[PDB]
Amino acid sequence: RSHSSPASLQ
Amino acid sequence: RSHSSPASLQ
Amino acid sequence: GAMGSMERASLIQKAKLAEQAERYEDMAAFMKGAVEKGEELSCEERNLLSVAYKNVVGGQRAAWRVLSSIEQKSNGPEVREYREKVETELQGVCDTVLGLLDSHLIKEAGDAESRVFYLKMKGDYYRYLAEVATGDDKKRIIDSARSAYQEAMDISKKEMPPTNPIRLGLALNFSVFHYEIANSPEEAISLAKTTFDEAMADLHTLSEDSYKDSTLIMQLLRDNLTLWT
Amino acid sequence: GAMGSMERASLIQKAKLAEQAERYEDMAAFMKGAVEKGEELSCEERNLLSVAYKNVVGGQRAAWRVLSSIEQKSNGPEVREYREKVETELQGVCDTVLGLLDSHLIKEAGDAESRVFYLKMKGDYYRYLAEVATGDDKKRIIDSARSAYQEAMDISKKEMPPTNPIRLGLALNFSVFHYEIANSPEEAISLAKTTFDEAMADLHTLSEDSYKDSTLIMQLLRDNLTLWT
Ligand SMILES: Nc1ccc(Oc2ncc(Cl)cc2Cl)cc1
Ligand SMILES: Nc1ccc(Oc2ncc(Cl)cc2Cl)cc1
Ligand SMILES: [Ca+2]
Ligand SMILES: [Ca+2]
Ligand SMILES: [Cl-]
Ligand SMILES: [Cl-]
Ligand SMILES: [Cl-]
Ligand SMILES: [Cl-]
Ligand SMILES: [Mg+2]
Ligand SMILES: [Mg+2]
Ligand SMILES: [Mg+2]
Ligand SMILES: [Mg+2]
Repeated sequence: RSHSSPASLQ
Repeated sequence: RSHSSPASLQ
Repeated sequence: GAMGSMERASLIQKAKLAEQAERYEDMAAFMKGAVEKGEELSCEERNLLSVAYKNVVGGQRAAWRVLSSIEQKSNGPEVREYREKVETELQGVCDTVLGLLDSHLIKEAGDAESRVFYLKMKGDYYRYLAEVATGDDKKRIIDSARSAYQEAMDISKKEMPPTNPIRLGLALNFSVFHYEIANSPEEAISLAKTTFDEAMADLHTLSEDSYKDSTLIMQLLRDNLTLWT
Repeated sequence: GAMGSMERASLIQKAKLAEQAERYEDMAAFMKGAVEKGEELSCEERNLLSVAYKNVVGGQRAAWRVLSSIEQKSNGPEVREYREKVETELQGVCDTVLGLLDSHLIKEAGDAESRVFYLKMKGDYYRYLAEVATGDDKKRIIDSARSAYQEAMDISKKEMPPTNPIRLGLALNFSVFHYEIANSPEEAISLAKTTFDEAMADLHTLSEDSYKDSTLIMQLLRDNLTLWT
């Protein structure tokens, strides 16, 4: 499966 | 901490 | 709801404790309570909301995938029933998040960082719904995800630098949508490549700490491009 | 309860699916439903019951330890409140397991393997209650754990070989009780050492597969003896 974004973004 | 038993026992 | 009697600050504090304890269902309930106080969320609080629900739905998605694989291999009612039970709980969590975004996080979000973050979340939770959708509304769920991601992309390109981690995480997730949901691998590859290259050309403007934040997401774009090509 | 309308065999099947999906709360609810059908549990089913609840309470214990450590370092009401919330849910799970054992698993268990397994479980869940107990009933909780473990030990020594994995896991857990709960490290060490040595002397009677089962538990006894000495 593809990687998606982490939940926490700055 | 000490090791305790696994849940499944035969 | 059940959090209506707890102070906003106490809910935020307990969300952070729940995170430390890896109690993500509690964390999500605390952050839902905080949202329902009606005030806008700060950047840190938006991240807590996302961490909480992403971990909850992540466990549900992983379980759904296990059960769906068992069901497909089997093809009594029990496997289907239990896959349906997990699926329905997953859909309930997604509907809860989408409801918070619609009432009223998105409409009050005027700054690019908040509005893009929430529209990206809207796309993400429609994407999680799309992963399990099979009925006459699968097309509409997919379109809802696409529409949210597109609005977020349009704002992010006008208002944020190409290295902004929210912009990067949005582009990453929209590329995953294209590859995994929308049967559009070429669009996924093109988006990931342009996103990566434009971020790389803007890294020189960043402090050491911002550089780390941006390159972490760029690495995920690169990993996907390696997987997809 | 809510599982009253589901077939016993369907509950067992879904417990196994929940295990594969790492949905241990579901697994425990299915196995509680199976117990409440009123029939005795087979060996495999007793193990499913234990796996389910051990994983549920294990997450609660880990979270409680995180929160208790934060609380002790802090020494507003929020840390105490949230530690109390997790503690109360943990106690509820232990009370649920103890209730299943009392109504009516233990009283119907006549064979050594079932009776020892359930009395060991009774000791374990009182031990988990003891880990969080601080009030006027801490002594009584500790005594309840000790009494259950002792009855299980007496039966196991009369009815099972020293390599039996249930007997070994019981002795291991009673040794942990002595070390961690009862302020009796010498008793813990003595029990672990005699258990290990008597099992080692009986390994020659075992098939390859039984040897593996027994030596796995013996390794835990050895690990604890290394930690404790
Ligand atoms: N036009 C194009 C060329 C090469 C591509 O492959 C990659 N491009 C960038 C990275 Cl960082 C990694 C890979 Cl695999 C993708 C698209
Ligand atoms: N009387 C005694 C002697 C030595 C002991 O230490 C160990 N004994 C057995 C094992 Cl397997 C491991 C250790 Cl550390 C414990 C008790
Ligand atoms: Ca092509
Ligand atoms: Ca001594
Ligand atoms: Cl079900
Ligand atoms: Cl939208
Ligand atoms: Cl609380
Ligand atoms: Cl007893
Ligand atoms: Mg207030
Ligand atoms: Mg069946
Ligand atoms: Mg029946
Ligand atoms: Mg406070």
